[PDB]
Amino acid sequence: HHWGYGKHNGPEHWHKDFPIAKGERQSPVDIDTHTAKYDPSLKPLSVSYDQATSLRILNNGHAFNVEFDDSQDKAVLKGGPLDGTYRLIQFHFHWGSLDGQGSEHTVDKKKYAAELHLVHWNTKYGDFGKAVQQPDGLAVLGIFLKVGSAKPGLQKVVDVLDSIKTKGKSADFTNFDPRGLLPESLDYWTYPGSLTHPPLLECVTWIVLKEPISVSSEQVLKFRKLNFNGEGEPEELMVDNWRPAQPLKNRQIKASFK
Ligand code: MMC
Ligand SMILES: [Zn+2]
Repeated sequence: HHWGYGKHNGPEHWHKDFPIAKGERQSPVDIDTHTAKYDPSLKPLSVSYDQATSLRILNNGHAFNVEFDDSQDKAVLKGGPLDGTYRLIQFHFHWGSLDGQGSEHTVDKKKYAAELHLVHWNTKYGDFGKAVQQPDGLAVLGIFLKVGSAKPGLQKVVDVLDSIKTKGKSADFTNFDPRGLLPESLDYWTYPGSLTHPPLLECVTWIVLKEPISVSSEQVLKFRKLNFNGEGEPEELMVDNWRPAQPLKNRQIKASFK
């Protein structure tokens, strides 16, 4: 029927409706740290989130998205492997039913408790919808979440989750600063990939940060209380909304460090 993360509509079934699922540049992948090539030509990342304008938080049925105003160069990503400016449109997470799983990318087969994705689109294309028709249309910054100490900057998000429990619900969510979700270091791995959920479009340049952020058990716990289902429907907890690692194929992962 329509795609999800269950037994009957899960990742293994996506290819039926979205044949690119078996494409040549699918994401996520396992990052093999000993086979990743250090590239000294890689420039440092430039994250300018000082002028970020968050607007709303939404449960879309597969995750919760925090949305930002992208009508101007307010919160952008540039540098690293990118050419041009990329504006932040939204961020969301992928998590598991247990602490031992939840991330999409893996590092030497290690899975984290969750993974944050800050989605950006290439301003040369004018809008999001056109950027997804290009091979260099999007840039996604991926950050790993491990369970440990609480992340202060994540608390405002955790707290509004009750008001967007079910699919389709949304809440006003202004003045949220995403600078609070970045680790100390900006060292990364980069490779050409795709969106990790349908439509699985191969428009992404992935930037995966080496350093994870810590969140408390209680913070991850509140994520696990969301619902995939709409209000008034039988309850299905939003957990395991992650896609397994795909074959690297004809690709090379580059490292900005050694
Ligand atoms: C090609 Hg997107
Ligand atoms: Zn994602």
